[PDB]
Formats: sequence, structure tokens, C-alpha cells
Amino acid sequence: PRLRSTPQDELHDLLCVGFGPASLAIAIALHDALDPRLNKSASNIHAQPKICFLERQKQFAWHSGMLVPGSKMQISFIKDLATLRDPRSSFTFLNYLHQKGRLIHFTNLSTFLPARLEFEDYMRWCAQQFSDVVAYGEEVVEVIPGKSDPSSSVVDFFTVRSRNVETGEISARRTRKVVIAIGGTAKMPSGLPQDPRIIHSSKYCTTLPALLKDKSKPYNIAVLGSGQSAAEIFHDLQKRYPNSRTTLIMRDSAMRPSDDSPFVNEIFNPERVDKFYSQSAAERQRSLLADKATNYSVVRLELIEEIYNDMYLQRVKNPDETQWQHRILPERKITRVEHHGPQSRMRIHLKSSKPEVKETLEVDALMVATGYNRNAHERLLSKVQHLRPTGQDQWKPHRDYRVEMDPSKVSSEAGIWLQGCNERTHGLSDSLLSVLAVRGGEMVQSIFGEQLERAA
Amino acid sequence: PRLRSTPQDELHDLLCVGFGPASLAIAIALHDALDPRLNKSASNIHAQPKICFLERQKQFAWHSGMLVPGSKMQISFIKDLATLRDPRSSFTFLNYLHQKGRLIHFTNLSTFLPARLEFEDYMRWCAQQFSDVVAYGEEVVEVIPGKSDPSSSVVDFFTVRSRNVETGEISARRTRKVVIAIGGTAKMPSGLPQDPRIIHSSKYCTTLPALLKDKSKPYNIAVLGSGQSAAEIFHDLQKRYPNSRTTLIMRDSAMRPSDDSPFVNEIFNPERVDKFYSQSAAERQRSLLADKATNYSVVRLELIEEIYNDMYLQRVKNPDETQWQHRILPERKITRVEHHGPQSRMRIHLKSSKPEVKETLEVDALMVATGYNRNAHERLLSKVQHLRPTGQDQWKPHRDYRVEMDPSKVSSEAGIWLQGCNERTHGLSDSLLSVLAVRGGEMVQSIFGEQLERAA
Amino acid sequence: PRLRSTPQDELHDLLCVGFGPASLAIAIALHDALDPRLNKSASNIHAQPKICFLERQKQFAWHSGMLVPGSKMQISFIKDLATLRDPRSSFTFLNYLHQKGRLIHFTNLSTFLPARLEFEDYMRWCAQQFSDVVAYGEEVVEVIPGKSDPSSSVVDFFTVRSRNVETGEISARRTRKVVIAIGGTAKMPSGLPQDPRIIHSSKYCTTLPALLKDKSKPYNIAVLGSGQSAAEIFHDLQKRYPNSRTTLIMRDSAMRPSDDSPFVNEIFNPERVDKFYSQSAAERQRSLLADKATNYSVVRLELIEEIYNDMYLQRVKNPDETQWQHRILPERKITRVEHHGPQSRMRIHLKSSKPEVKETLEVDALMVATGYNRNAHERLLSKVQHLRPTGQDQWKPHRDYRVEMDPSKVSSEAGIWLQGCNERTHGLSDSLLSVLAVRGGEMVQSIFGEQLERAA
Amino acid sequence: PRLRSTPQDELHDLLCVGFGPASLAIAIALHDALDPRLNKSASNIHAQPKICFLERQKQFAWHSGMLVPGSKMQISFIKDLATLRDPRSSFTFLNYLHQKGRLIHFTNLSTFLPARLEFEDYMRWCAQQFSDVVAYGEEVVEVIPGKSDPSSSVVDFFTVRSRNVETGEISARRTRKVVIAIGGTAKMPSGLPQDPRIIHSSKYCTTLPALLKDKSKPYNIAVLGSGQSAAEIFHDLQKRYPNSRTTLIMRDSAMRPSDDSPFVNEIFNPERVDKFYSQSAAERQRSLLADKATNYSVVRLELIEEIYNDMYLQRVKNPDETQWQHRILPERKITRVEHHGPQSRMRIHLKSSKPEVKETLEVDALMVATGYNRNAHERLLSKVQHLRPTGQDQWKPHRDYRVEMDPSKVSSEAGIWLQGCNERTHGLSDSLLSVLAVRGGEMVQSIFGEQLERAA
Ligand SMILES: Cc1cc2nc3c(=O)[nH]c(=O)nc-3n(C[C@H](O)[C@H](O)[C@H](O)COP(=O)(O)OP(=O)(O)OC[C@H]3O[C@@H](n4cnc5c(N)ncnc54)[C@H](O)[C@@H]3O)c2cc1C
Ligand SMILES: Cc1cc2nc3c(=O)[nH]c(=O)nc-3n(C[C@H](O)[C@H](O)[C@H](O)COP(=O)(O)OP(=O)(O)OC[C@H]3O[C@@H](n4cnc5c(N)ncnc54)[C@H](O)[C@@H]3O)c2cc1C
Ligand SMILES: Cc1cc2nc3c(=O)[nH]c(=O)nc-3n(C[C@H](O)[C@H](O)[C@H](O)COP(=O)(O)OP(=O)(O)OC[C@H]3O[C@@H](n4cnc5c(N)ncnc54)[C@H](O)[C@@H]3O)c2cc1C
Ligand SMILES: Cc1cc2nc3c(=O)[nH]c(=O)nc-3n(C[C@H](O)[C@H](O)[C@H](O)COP(=O)(O)OP(=O)(O)OC[C@H]3O[C@@H](n4cnc5c(N)ncnc54)[C@H](O)[C@@H]3O)c2cc1C
Repeated sequence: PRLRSTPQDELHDLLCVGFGPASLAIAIALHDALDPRLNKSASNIHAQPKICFLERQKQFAWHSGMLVPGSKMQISFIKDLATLRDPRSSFTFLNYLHQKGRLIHFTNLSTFLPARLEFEDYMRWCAQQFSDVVAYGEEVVEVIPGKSDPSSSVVDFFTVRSRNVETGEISARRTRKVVIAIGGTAKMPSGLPQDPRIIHSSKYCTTLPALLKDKSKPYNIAVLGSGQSAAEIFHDLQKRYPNSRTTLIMRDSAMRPSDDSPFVNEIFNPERVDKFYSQSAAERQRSLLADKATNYSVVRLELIEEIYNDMYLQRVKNPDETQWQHRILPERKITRVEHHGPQSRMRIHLKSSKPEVKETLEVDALMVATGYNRNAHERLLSKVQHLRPTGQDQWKPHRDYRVEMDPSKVSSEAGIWLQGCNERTHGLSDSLLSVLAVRGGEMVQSIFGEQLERAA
Repeated sequence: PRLRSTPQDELHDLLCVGFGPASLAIAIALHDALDPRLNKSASNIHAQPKICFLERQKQFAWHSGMLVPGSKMQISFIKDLATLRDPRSSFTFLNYLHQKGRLIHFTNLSTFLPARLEFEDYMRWCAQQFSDVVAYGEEVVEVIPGKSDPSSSVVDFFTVRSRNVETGEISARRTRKVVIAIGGTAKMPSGLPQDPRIIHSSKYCTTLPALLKDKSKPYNIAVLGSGQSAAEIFHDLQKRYPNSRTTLIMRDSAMRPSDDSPFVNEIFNPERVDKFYSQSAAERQRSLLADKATNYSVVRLELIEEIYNDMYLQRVKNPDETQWQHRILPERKITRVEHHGPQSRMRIHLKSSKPEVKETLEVDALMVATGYNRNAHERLLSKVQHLRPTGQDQWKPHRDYRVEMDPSKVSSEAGIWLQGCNERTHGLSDSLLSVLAVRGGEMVQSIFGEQLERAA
Repeated sequence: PRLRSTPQDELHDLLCVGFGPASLAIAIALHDALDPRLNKSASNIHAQPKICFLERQKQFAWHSGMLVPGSKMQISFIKDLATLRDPRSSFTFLNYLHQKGRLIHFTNLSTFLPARLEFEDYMRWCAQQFSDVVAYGEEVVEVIPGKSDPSSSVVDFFTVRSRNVETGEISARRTRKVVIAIGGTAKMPSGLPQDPRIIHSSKYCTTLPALLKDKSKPYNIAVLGSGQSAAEIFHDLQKRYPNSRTTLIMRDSAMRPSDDSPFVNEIFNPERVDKFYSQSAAERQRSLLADKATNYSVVRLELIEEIYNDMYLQRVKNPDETQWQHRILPERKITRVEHHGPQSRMRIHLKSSKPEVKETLEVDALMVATGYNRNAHERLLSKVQHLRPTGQDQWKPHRDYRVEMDPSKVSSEAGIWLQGCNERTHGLSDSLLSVLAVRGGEMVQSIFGEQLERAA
Repeated sequence: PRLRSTPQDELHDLLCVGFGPASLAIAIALHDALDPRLNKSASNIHAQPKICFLERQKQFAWHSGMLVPGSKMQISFIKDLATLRDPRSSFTFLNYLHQKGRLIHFTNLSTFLPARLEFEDYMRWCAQQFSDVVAYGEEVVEVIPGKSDPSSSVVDFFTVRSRNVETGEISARRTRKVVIAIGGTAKMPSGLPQDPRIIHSSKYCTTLPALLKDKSKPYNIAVLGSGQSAAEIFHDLQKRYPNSRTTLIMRDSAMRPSDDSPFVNEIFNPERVDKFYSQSAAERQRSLLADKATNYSVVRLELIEEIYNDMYLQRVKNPDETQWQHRILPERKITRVEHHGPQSRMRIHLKSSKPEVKETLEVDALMVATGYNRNAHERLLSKVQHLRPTGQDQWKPHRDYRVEMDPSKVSSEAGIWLQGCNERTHGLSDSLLSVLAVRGGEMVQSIFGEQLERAA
């Protein structure tokens, strides 16, 4: 079963916004549902669904700005894009390794946690097989309701408009159903001024070398935050700029270890989504807070220990902490950034993070590892907001990820699904790779179920 | 320097209540301060301080009710009773091993974490060297103020009364200064009824075998809680009663790993007590909460993984969880205990721990691993409460552990020190062994400083 | 593709002796070669090959006498019966877990090394799918050459005779090709007398409980050897007989760790068989000796450390080694066994293992963990020996495992293949599970290649 | 007790050649034997023994040419220079940490294996306390027998002559007793030509940067060998020369893991020296061979795994091994070195290491990590050879390390002791730090016993 491209002017069955892991999992699940080898009823399928994926990136990439050398996956390779739904799938990580002549070699490592670089290539290899149905260099700018009968009051399709990233021309594609799977945006502290020397972690590998071109120069470089991203950048900087002075600034008193214990981590199981979803708003908010240390503002223990050991090595060489080349400043917040000075160094003013004073740093660059927001789907959906039930000022995704729309305004064949931004309703596993294989399988059934039943 | 006993009728310089690790650390620090080999000025000491320790236990023991087989220390052997203050001390763990012909053998293990049994013997070996100045089988029942001039309004000594545990006779001992180092009491949920089949974790090894005498019998045994004590008991029961059905009942959703990461665990450093003490009440309460996972309601990762692996082994044998010999029931609370029935089994009624229904268990015994309180010193000190500054209805320990008393009611030579119950003012390390060597050294200086300066 | 049984009187294409992992891997590879889903050319296959497997065991079991509780696999689950040849196979370990509803649960363990019990069930589950073509309770007793034209001098088939284990009746089955995959036999020291109290490790779980029925009795039990089997039995005995005195007797000075380092362990790679096979007899013998510590007379480090820790715990309780409940006696050999005494205890006489005296032990049982031989195929093949090239007094397997036979005495369609006894020619991976998936694939091509090419 | 210097012209009680760890352990043991705090009888000592140490290095250093960044100790810090003999000693590693204000900080690492840099500083700190009795920049060139009565036939003292390393002047010092503790020499393959580009591992940090001054240059660098030194250099080169192509050449098929298992490693226990020494020459040679993997031609597992992981990362980027930046060439030997060419690169000719052809490498430098010999003491002792028993052409050290000399030629007060070269008679622990504390204690008793008994 090879998915063929649909002409731009034809009515699509599905239009996915984004082609990151979440969308890729849906594409794979669709391939597998139409594979007569994997699914018996697939022989009876006559027509290929008309499908298209829109991705703003020029080609498949997985958080390329954070592909720090030596950087490792944080989940078992078994939770790849296909295995948890079907180990027989040709899209498993193990089958990818086999296709590359690397299976025996990966096995000899005895590791569940491949390099981020390797796992990106696996997903890239997966993504390449859907090149006929993916349009790269397309940034979706809006989703617009359409009525096949304009004189009526019922919406039965959607228009998706995207801007070509190279040339800036706007194209439209019409579809019965939309999936929005666009991940998250860089989250910056509101207090920080805009400056080329102030860069979010997500652009670390991509944009910092352009700013600090000489690797041997004695720069002063600061890192803000204490999550995984901060730890990785802080650690890497010591290798990438050997003569640099680095400072880690955090409002917490310490880097804290991620919770990887097996009982707690069962919250990430695919079957647990039903259980999480069915809870009340108060119980869900309570559960997410209670299990926060699995995912947010936490560092893998092994990395913490490495950094800590480097700190002690500095202590051996020099007992005076103020003289260390690489330093951690706990329980601090940035009150002022001076960035209009003649010199190439900004002046960062610090105070105690403690509730109701401190030093100053001269830095060539500030890396801001302050996490992400997942609200970008809102802007894409503003023109379809009036289709929601009257008075409801927020999108409400059902268990199957389809947003609630007023039944009398929107036809049953038309719909919009959200992926990767539903943590509040679906649990901590929603933004991760943990349930993507199973969720992909669910999504295909939700969207293409009518066609798949006919063949079944 | 061998500490000789003081006659019961003589005025003591110091009377310590309790002879657990905290008091033992003080005894060792005193020995070391008078040791001319360790402290040069010690030659000039002419008089041995008149000192006595009162312990209710018949002999030195360290949480004997929880000496579960295979049970391990949770801190490095380096934080023993002497090393952090002076590695040259004859009371180090390494010197103990040397004295037992076991030093090379411990070394070959490559472990920082000795069995609790071994560390108890080390402390027992330490304790034995002070047998002249320790009175076992003495439970202190009250501390009473005394005035060397009864017609005056100034208190300058204390009377300590203790009841002989075997024979019940009351003895009095007079002292200028008192240390109260009595650890904690068993904490029981208020809702649970009194019953011989309901036993606190602290009495697990000591009292459960008396209740369930036949090791091969198919008992039903429940464990309440999800901290270290619960995990250890739950795990051990499977070895101790091979044919038993065990249930772990917890209000939390999972066992959670203790935080042993190196940056966070620096809060346990001796030098950090100054920093913690100097903070405000709000900041201290905030800090203790933030670092709770280092010590409370947490299980060492390795034990969690073991228990989890045992659970998966049960899954391999039987896919139906309700049929498992050993089970965990998360997010539950006990609403009712039926314990007046004719049969030897109580009936435990369960409900969801979730805020505003569930099963019933028939159990031969309920092990209650619900932690400890440290308020027992209050009852001992009721008759000295009037010596506090007017209106102050709680004991306030200074940095050096001496409680605040009204300067015009209490002479400068008389005082009371608290040890092991000061977490609120001194930090998380207060109840542990972490700072005992250093704290012991501090205590000796605070209490015997005037004499030690004369020789200095 | 479901393999149907062949009537006993029909000429088979293949007859496999044994249905252990090696034969099971061949069955799976055949299933996969005929699976049109996995192999495209398989559609064109018209006729199912006539195949049969003969197994002496009543049902599939994997070293059941050594299924010690808690006993673990020593290779990655990835080297299962199918994955290294094809990750898409329905016979992978991961697909088995999926079929049992256990995939997510195994994943949460983060282990490459499943319990031996679990891996046995996986293989059992695999084996069950071939029940139509496997005859259990059949012990093959001889292989006899046949000539379709008896007046000629050319052998073109083989007769395989097996004795029914329950009823003892002899059945014959004729085949063009034979595979002998019968594993190894218990290896006993020649010096030891025959006695019910002297039991090889391979019968430990199965036969020792019949001899020592009371688990609480204070037996004396000895273990001879220092390989993995000895370590496991010695360790287990302490749990299985809590009041017993156990002795480990070894001629070496210590238990030695298995080599699991990644560069050395590449010898176990499937591609390395070509390289090993092509070497001279002297170079192969040299290589096997050099890499012996990967597999023979070695104990997994983690088990050594456990046992060692138990020994140190005994030291803590009692400093006098001669009084320990569980002891290791290094550098000893057994010179005499007294087993005609009135009492239930044999008397074992010991001497120094050192080249050119010692204690005596009274034991209820001696467990002999002295490894295996793989020469049992010789007895099965005695009547076909005359078919070898003149003067050649040993079976010579080619790279593809087919033994050399005189071309003028044996027709090209007839042949005999050896599996699991070819370490001398094919390398250390030959007796293990390491190359079974790939070897199975090779074997199917070697044996059924002509038919598979026609469809190709 | 502070050891004061002896005038050069006075008869010494002891003259030690070398001031590495072995000699330092003797100095510490002497300090401790005279310390009235540690040894009670020490008060009665009236006279300080006249002692001197001669060291060719300008100051204390511990294998400075191999202080590779991140390089770690391979034995527990507990086997330092004093602890195994006396934990109360002021020369323990833990007391050193305390003296540096680093004790709490080392403890928080939870490691038994300090950096080689840290352990060097510890020993340096130890060494500094004996600066009065150590002469640096003195290379001992010969040991000469002396007779206090020249007309007699009895030798009763020794003359030790050393050359000043800076100025080259020869000085003589007379002593009753000599200790030779000079470690080992660089061992080079006889086949390799002399060349500045061919450097032994022992001079890696010291001399390679002088040869290859530009760290960013694309050099080709080869490493010969497969022991710990080779692995460390090979690994380090990748960090030190990021753009370089490195090749590891080894005659073995793989890097092999050091044996660190606890039962085997008991051979390193101090008490085991008696047992080893008492064995025959054949049994000792047999034992050393059997336990070789503890110490020789082996790499710590963790380093092997790191290097292996780096190799697999190269495989991910490029599947063609011949194109890798860093390569391992197993089972090779160097047959020819071309080093008279005009270019700065030598041409290394390789062949199979296999017993009775291969590539060529162009390299800027060859690092030769081929281990050490310990025969340098022979040259120092040639002029005293005639004092041995007639016909005996090798030095025979007793259990107490004193060489056998003819009783009628050498007076009982005069003697020579060997340290660090006695592996053949005393075991594998002889060249290591494992028994230095205890051996130091033994040596002091052997040499100064008569004086120490008088005070006892
Ligand atoms: C550095 C890093 C490492 C991580 N490692 C792990 C890990 O090891 N394991 C794990 O489980 N999780 C990990 N995560 C969590 C992460 O959320 C998931 O791995 C994954 O990226 C989520 O997939 P997604 O498709 O929802 O979002 P994304 O991966 O962000 O993909 C969304 C795609 O949509 C595209 N897009 C966005 N806007 C538009 C638009 N307007 N028009 C068209 N296209 C658009 C983007 O270019 C992007 O390619 C990591 C996250 C980061 C930042
Ligand atoms: C099972 C268990 C394991 C632990 N393991 C560790 C560990 O590995 N590391 C660590 O740092 N901490 C550990 N702890 C924390 C523990 O608080 C300390 O190790 C230590 O016991 C504290 O010493 P203490 O002297 O303050 O209190 P205690 O140890 O309780 O000693 C107080 C003594 O006072 C006696 N006493 C009480 N009342 C009276 C009275 N009225 N009259 C006379 N005598 C009296 C008691 O008998 C007792 O002996 C553990 C605690 C438990 C329960
Ligand atoms: C306790 C133990 C644990 C092991 N664990 C591992 C591991 O974790 N990983 C690993 O790679 N290797 C392991 N091995 C090595 C082992 O050799 C292989 O796992 C595997 O058993 C080899 O398969 P086989 O089919 O060649 O031989 P076997 O497993 O012995 O199977 C041969 C079969 O032939 C049958 N048979 C014998 N004679 C006759 C006859 N005359 N007629 C009919 N049938 C007959 C036998 O009943 C048996 O079922 C282990 C071995 C042992 C003993
Ligand atoms: C890189 C490296 C790391 C090691 N790490 C460890 C480890 O972690 N643990 C361990 O147990 N062992 C280790 N070893 C083994 C090592 O042998 C010991 O640690 C230790 O160096 C032995 O001490 P020594 O005094 O016998 O010899 P050395 O350390 O070699 O000291 C002998 C001294 O004599 C001096 N000398 C030599 N000739 C003369 C002369 N003619 N005149 C005057 N002075 C002279 C030398 O300068 C030297 O300082 C290591 C060895 C190496 C090379």
C-alpha cells in the first residue's frame, strides 16, 4: 500500500497540520491499516483516502536546535512509532535498524536509550516513505470553515491556507477533516528584553554558533533555568567552548532528578489515557501536579551526577568557588538586563529568588532554557471559534481528540482533531512519544473508521 | 581518658536523657575533647566532668523492631559518629572494622551502605565503651527545676526522675544541665481502633512473630503506608511468610523514589545548619516542604524496582491481577475496621483516597507504617515550662540547641538542650545521622566550653 | 501458512531429531519463508514440504531441571528466535508479549534479560503453533540409510526410528533429509560413584526435592563446580533449605566473572560464523580458548557479588569461618566418596586441587554442576558412518551444517545436518540462542532451497 | 614526632632509593611508629633514626605522563597509604580531605575511586611532610659495599652514590641499610626504531604536546597495545585532538575487561602475601598466570563500553568502517616502520598477529602503550652481587623483603631490601598500592625493630 498524492484542488479526507512525530505516527497507522499483510480486511479497501500533511520545515527534523552532541533519548526504544500498536509493523525501530544493517550492532550496546541523533534518523527514515503526501516548506496560517451549500447554515468542510516559507505565496487546500499537530512554542520570561545575544534553548545548536563564532575565545556565557534543556546546554558549553566561563542561573535551590521509577511511570501507559480522561477537572489538575517530576523542571539523574562531579573536580583544583570557570548560582532571579552598552557583553542583574541585593554578570550570551507553551493552535483556529457551542470560549477535545462543535452548525462528516496539546484532558503522556503508536491507531479509526468498516 | 561514673547523689555537670545515636555522638565528642592524643589542650584538664546517660532500653539497640533481614543503611558510612568531625578518632566506622578484623573484608564489598545490623553493632561497640556512665533500664518520667537557694527566685539546677523498667522504682539525679535526646514516637492514624492485630512498623520484628507464630500458614497480612518502612515490611513479608497473601494499602497513587541526587542532598551538610537556622519561619517551612522527597514518604529506588519486578513476575504466571498472592492497592483509605468478629481475621473497609465505594479485606494482621512524631519531650518538660519567657507557649531552641529560658528566672550555669526534635529550626538533617559527629562536637563546646577553655 | 502433519508412512522432505530451541528456530524460519506476508515469492509455493519433529519430552520445556526461582536469561531478548532474521516476524519476543497483553509491562521493567521462566513460555508459545508437525514422547534411537533401489549402491533416503517413552513401541519414519538437534548430555566426573544422593545440576529442580522432602530439615548439602550452574544452585539452596548447611567445592581458587564486554562479545554475531568457519583447526582451537570466559566455567558478575555479600554478612555475625552455615572450599578435589554407610549421609574426602591431606564432609546430597558434553549424535549415526569418505573417522560439517558424505555412495537429494554440536567448526555461538534466528533462516535455504527457488 | 635531616657525612640507619608511593608508605609507617599518640611505647624512644630518601624527580609526582584528564584510580580510597594499617593515622586519605576542607564534598560523590589527580595531591600532601629527609633531583647511580674495618672480610655498611639531575655532580651517602623502591621502566618492543615521533605511554602528557603543537590540526595518530594505558590514550586523543584520525593497533582480537570480581580480588589482601610467598616457584608462577586478568593487558569495563559506544556512534553516521575518523585494528602486528621519509609522517606496515599481507598507515606519531619492566634495580646492585651466596645469580628476597646475602660476608646489621619489584615471590599486589600501608608497617619493624623493641 503506497499512499499517492492528492491534487491540491481536490477535496481531501484528511489534512494534517505539522509533520512531527505525532503526525508521523498517524501516517504510519494509516499505512498499517491499509496493509493487507498486517490487517486482513485491508484487501477489500478499493480507494486510497485522499490525505495531505503540511510541514513548515524544509525536511523532517526532530528538535534540531537541541541535538547536543552525546544527547540521549529519555524513553525506551520500544515506545517507538509502531511497536506498542503492532510489533510486526515495518515501521518499528528494530526493523529500521535491520534495514540499515545496524541491528546486531545496536543490540551489542545493551541500551534502551538511543542517541537523539539516531532516533531522529529512524523517524526521518519513517517520514521519507510518505514523501508523496507531505508538503514541506508550508507554514499553515489559518483554518477556515466552508459550506458545500453556501446558502445553508451547515459547515461540511474546511479550508486550510499555508504560506510557502521560501517564496511566501499562499496556497489553499480543502478538507473534510483537520488534524492540528504542531507541538509547542518557545516560552520566554516576560521580563527579558529582545536581543540577538538572548537565545532560547530550542535554537541553541542552530543559532549560538553564528553569534559566538570563535570556539577558543574566552566568552562569558549564562544559562537560565534548571530543567533538562538547561543541564544539557550547561554541560555541552564546557565542551563546545573550552576556554569560556559559564554560569547556570536558577530560581530553585538545586537541579532535581527526573522520576523514572516504574510504579509512577505507569501513568505513561496507553491504557491509562481512558482512566485519566474520565476524571474530573480538579482530579486531573491534582494528578498532573502530583506527577510533575516525571517530566517537568527535572534532570536525568546521570546528567546531574556528571555535572556535580565536574564541580567537585573544580573544587580539587581550587577551593575558592568564586574563582571557578564554571559556576551554578542557585535561588536567583534576573531583575535587570543591560544590553545597550558599547561592549559586546550584556550586564545581568541578579537577586534572590526567595519571596519578600545580589551580584552582576557580564555575559556575551544568555541561553534561556525556560520550556514551552502549547497554545499555537488557538491562532490557527480563531475563524472556526463560532462553530463551538454558544458561550464556550475554549476548545474541548473528546476522548478521541475531536474538538466539540455545535451539531446543528457542523455536519457529522466534518471535524477538527487536536494532537500534542491535550495534556490537561489526556495526561502527561500527551506531548511525549510514549503513546504515539497506539494514539495513531486510535486516530486512524476515529477519522477513517467508516471506510475501514466497509472493508471489514 | 576513661569516663568514670558519678555517684547518684552528686550534682552532675550533664545529664543526657536517652542513649541513642544522638546522645552517643555527644559521649564520643566528649571522649575526643578530653583525649590528649586528639586535642592538645586536653593534658591541662584536671577534672573529669560528672556526666550520666539515662536509657529506657535494657541495652543499646538501634530500631530493633525494624531490623528486617537484608535491610540497608541509607547514608554513607563516612557520616558515622566521629569521622566528619575527626577522621583520626578511635570511634570511626573504619576503626571499628579494624578492631573486629573486618576492615579488608568490608573494603572488598565496594559499598558505602552497610547493613543496618552491621551499623548497629558498630554503634553498640561505641556505646559499650561508655558503660560506666550509662544507666540502662531507666525511663525518664520528668524534669524538675531546683534552686540551690530555695528562698530565692533563681533556678540553678534540674532534678531528673526516672522509673526502673524492671522493678518500677523511681530514682532522682540532680544536674546543672540536661540534654533531651529521645528520638520519636510511633505515629498511628486516629481512625484506627486499638487491637493486638494492629501493629506499628516500629514493632514489626519484635511483636508480629508472637502474633503469627506459624511461618508456613496462609495468613492474610495488610500493610498501610507507602514510605520506606512500608516497602521494607511488604517486601520482607513475602520471604518471612511464603504462603501468605499480602496487601499494600496506600492513599498515594504510587511508591515514590527518595531523592538521592548530589546537589539536593547538600542540605544535609553540617555547614548548612547555620544557613538553614538563620532563615525566617516562612522560608524554613518552605525549604522543608521543597526538599521533603529526600526523607519522607519515599522509597529507595532499588527497593521499588525489586518490588515492581516481583509484581511483573506474578503477571507472567497469572494475567489476572485480582488473583495475585501479593497486591498493591493504590489511592485507598481505611474507613472501617471490624475487629469484634468470632474469627481471627479483621475486616478492613476501603474507599478511594480521592477528595469528595471500594473493597473489603479479611486480614489476620495490619502493619501500620505511618511514620513518627517527635513531641515526647514536651511531657518531660511540663514542670519547667514556667521558666520560659512569659507568654511563649513553645520551646525555642537556639542555634546551639539550648532552649530559651527567662534570664532572670534561670541562672547562666543551668540549661536544657534539645537533640533530634529540632527539624523546624535546624533542618532535615536533624533527625538523621548526617550531622551527628559535628553536632556532638558543637554540643560538647556549648556545654563544657568553660572547662575546656581553662585547659586551652 | 499452517504446516499440516504428514502421515507416518509417507516419504518426508525433512525429519528433525529434537524440538528444543535449535529445531524450533528452523520451524519458525520455514513458517516465515512460506509466509506470503513476509516473503513475496511465497505465493507461488503450491506444496507444503512434508516435515516432522521428534522430541523425547512429553511437551516443550527449556532446561526445566534448572528453572531455579529468580533465574535470569543471559542474552538480550532481541536475540530471540526470529528478530535477528526478521523483526516483522510474528514469532518475535515482543510480538509474543503483545499477544499476552504484557508488552507495555515488560517495557516498564527496562531489562534486556527476562526470567528463564518467561523466555521458556515465549518459546513454548512458539512451539505450540507447530503441534501438528511435532511428535512428543518420541526418543530417536537410530538413523538408518535406505536405498529406493536396493540393488544399487546409492543411498537416497534415511529411516529414523524412535521409541515411545510411555509405552516403549518402536516407530519408523522415512526421510530424504535429517537434522540432529539434540543439545547436550550431563557430564559427570569419572571418579564419582553412582548414587541417588549424587545428582547432576540439570536435574536439580526435578529430582532433589524427591530426595530431600522436608524443606525445614537441617541437611548438609554439597555443590561441586564453579560455573554458572553451581553458583545458581549454591545460592538457591540457601532459600530452598533455610536450615541447611551448604558447601561449594571447587578446584579453582575462585568463582570467575563471565566476560560480557562488547568488543569480545562480537564473536557471537551471526556474520562472524563465516569468519570463524574459514579459519584453520589450530586457529579455531586457539580462538575458542582465548574467548572461553564468555561462556564456560564463569559466573555472571551480579550473582558473584550477591553470594560474596552473603558471605560477608556471615562474617559480621561470626568472625570464625569454620562455623559458617554456608561455606566455599576453593582449590579442592574429591578423592573418595563413602556411600555404603548405615546413615543417610555420604562422606566426601577432599584434597588440594594443586598439582603434585584435607577435610571430610558428611552430606545428605551432592549436586554436581560439572557441565555438558555434546557427543550424543554419534550413537544415533553409527549405522550411517560407512557413508562418510573412506578413512574419515569423524563427522565433518560444512559451513551450511550438512555433514560430508561420499558423493558416489549418497545421492544429492539425501543428507544429514547437525545443529548445536558444532562449536569446533562454527564458534562459541553454536550452542547458544545467539544465532538461532539467522541459522534457522540459513538451514531452511540449505534444505528447502530448490522448492523456494521455483517459487522465487 | 618530626623527622629531622641527617648530615650527608653521617652513617645513616636507612637510605631509601626512590620516593614514590612505596617509599612514602615506609616514611609514613615510621612516623606512625614514633608517634606516641598512635603507638604507646613511642614515648621511650630517645633517638630519631638517621634516615634519607633519594628521588630523581624534582618534586613528588605520580605517573605525571599519564595524568590523562578525567583519569580515575583503580582501587578503593580505603587502600591508601595508612588506613589498612591504622585508620587513626593522620595520613589517611579521609584525614587529608578533612585538612583540605573537602571531606563532606568527597562524601557527596559516593565514589570509592577518586581522580588520579586528586590521589596524587593526597600523596603529594603526605610527601611534603617529609621534606627535611628527602633529597629531590638525585638519581642514584650505584650501591657500593663498605667495610668499617677494611682489613677484614666483612661488609657492614653501604655507600650510595647519586648524580644531581640539574648539575650532574656525584654525591655519596653511607648507610647500614638500603631500600630500593624505584618502580618500573618503560617497556618498548625490540622491533621498533628510535624516533621522536615514537613515544611510550608513560610520556604521553609530558612529551606528545611538544611534538604535535597544534591541537586543531588533522594529524594521524596511532596507539599500540590494548591494556589500560592504550585505552586511556586512545580515548583521550579524541578529545585532545578533535580533528585527528586515530588508530588503535592490537595483536589481540579485542580489548578485554579487567577482573574486579570480589572473590578473585582477595588475592590483593595484605594477609595473602604470607600464603603466596610460602608456595613453590611452580605454584606461584601458576597462580600469577591464573589471576593475570586482574591487572595486566586489561581495561576497566566502563572505559571499554565508552569507547565501544563511540564506535557505534561512528557507525550511525557512516556504515562504512574504512571511512571512520577513529578506528581499531585488531589482530595486527607492526612489521616495518618507515621513518626516513621527507614528510612528517612515518609509514607503519602491518601484518596479521596470527601465527604462521595487511595495510599501511601514515602517522605523525605512534604512542606505545606496551607496559613496564621492573629490572632497573639490577644495575644499581651489580657491585654488591659478590655478597650473595656463591653461584646464586639472582637476588632472592625473603618474606620481609631483605635480599639473601652470605652470612659470613655480610654483618647482621647491614642489609638491602627490595620494594615494588617482587611480584614473583610476593604476589600481584606487590607493584600496586593495595598493601602499601601494611607493607610499610612490616618494613619499619624489619629495619628498625631493635630500636623499637628497646622502647617497647
Ligand atoms: C530536545 C527535546 C528532546 C525530547 N526528547 C524526548 C524523548 O526522548 N522522549 C519523549 O517521549 N519525548 C521527548 N520530547 C518531547 C517531545 O514533545 C516529543 O518527542 C515530540 O517532539 C512531540 O511530537 P509532536 O509532533 O507533538 O510535536 P513536534 O515534534 O514539535 O512536531 C510538530 C511539527 O509541526 C510543525 N509545525 C509547527 N507549526 C506549524 C505550522 N503553522 N504549519 C505547518 N507546520 C507546523 C513543526 O515544524 C514540527 O515539525 C523531547 C522534546 C524536546 C524539545
Ligand atoms: C528503621 C530506621 C532506619 C533508619 N535508618 C537511617 C539511616 O540509615 N541513616 C540515617 O541517617 N538515619 C536513619 N534513621 C533516622 C533515625 O532518626 C536516626 O538514625 C537515629 O535513630 C536518630 O537518633 P536519636 O538518638 O535522635 O533517636 P533514637 O535513635 O530514637 O534514640 C533515642 C533513645 O532514647 C531512648 N528513650 C526514649 N525515651 C526515653 C525516656 N523517657 N527515658 C530514657 N530513654 C528514652 C530510646 O530508647 C532511644 O534509645 C532511621 C530510622 C529508622 C526508624
Ligand atoms: C540452565 C541453562 C540456561 C541457559 N541459558 C541460556 C541463555 O540465557 N542464553 C543462551 O544463549 N543460551 C543459554 N543456554 C545454552 C543452551 O544450549 C541453549 O539456550 C539451548 O538450550 C540450545 O538449544 P538446542 O536445541 O541446541 O538444545 P536443547 O535445548 O538441549 O534441545 C534439544 C532437544 O532435543 C531433545 N532430545 C534429545 N535427545 C533426543 C532423542 N534421542 N530423540 C528425540 N529428542 C531428543 C531434548 O529433549 C531437547 O528438548 C543455557 C543452557 C542451560 C543448561
Ligand atoms: C598510570 C598508572 C596508574 C596507576 N594506577 C594505579 C591505581 O589506581 N591503583 C594501584 O593500586 N596501582 C596503580 N598503578 C600501579 C603503580 O605501580 C603504583 O600505583 C605505584 O606507582 C607503585 O609505587 P612504587 O613506589 O613502587 O613505584 P613508582 O610509583 O614508580 O615510584 C618509584 C620512584 O622512584 C624514583 N626513581 C626511579 N629510579 C630512581 C633512581 N635511580 N634514583 C632515585 N630515584 C629513582 C622514580 O622517580 C619514582 O618516583 C598505576 C600505574 C600507572 C603507570
